[PDB]
Amino acid sequence: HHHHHHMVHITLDRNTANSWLIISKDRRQVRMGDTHQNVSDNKERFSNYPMVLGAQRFSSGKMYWEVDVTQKEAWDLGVCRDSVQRKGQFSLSPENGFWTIWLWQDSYEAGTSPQTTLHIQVPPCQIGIFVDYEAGVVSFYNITDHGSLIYTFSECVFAGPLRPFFNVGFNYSGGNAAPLKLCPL
Ligand SMILES: Nc1ccc(S(=O)(=O)Nc2ccccn2)cc1
Repeated sequence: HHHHHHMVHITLDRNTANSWLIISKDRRQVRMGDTHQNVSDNKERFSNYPMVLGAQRFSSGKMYWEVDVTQKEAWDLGVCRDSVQRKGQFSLSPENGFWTIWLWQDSYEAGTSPQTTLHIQVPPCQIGIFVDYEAGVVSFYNITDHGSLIYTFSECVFAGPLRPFFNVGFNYSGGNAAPLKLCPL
């Protein structure tokens, strides 16, 4: 892929974060805290899951960014509609406004309904995410394996502005404390 030149500087939006997340001063890293982080509740915060949005909103053009997932056992990454549900239980699916992949229990899957098995030979330490708004495309790349394609959502019906989407995952096991980090350009 030659998508690197549509690189965008993504930062995390504290106001959208689940109340147990800790976002770094530079707004480029997020991790699960071991407790509530002493913030007020608001209607933007994801209540049920350890999720947070990027601050950037996209309604046109081509955008690319990279996320470091080193040593995590579980995570979700991609984009979502600005208007996705924040409270209660929900599925990650395009019907609900999400275009995502994830790691869970030693398998990688795309957030279709139902979910799609991914075939990754080299476990990724960094994931590249490409959005073409006009084409209706969201693609995922394995930066650890020379940028190899992981998955393409096509014929996407975005139906509104898009935001970068992150889930650091729970840490029931004590093996998933590591952060998600936005990688430098
Ligand atoms: N409906 C639902 C259930 C659990 C979760 S999760 O935050 O545990 N993260 C994930 C990620 C991939 C697979 C399972 N859980 C998110 C949404």
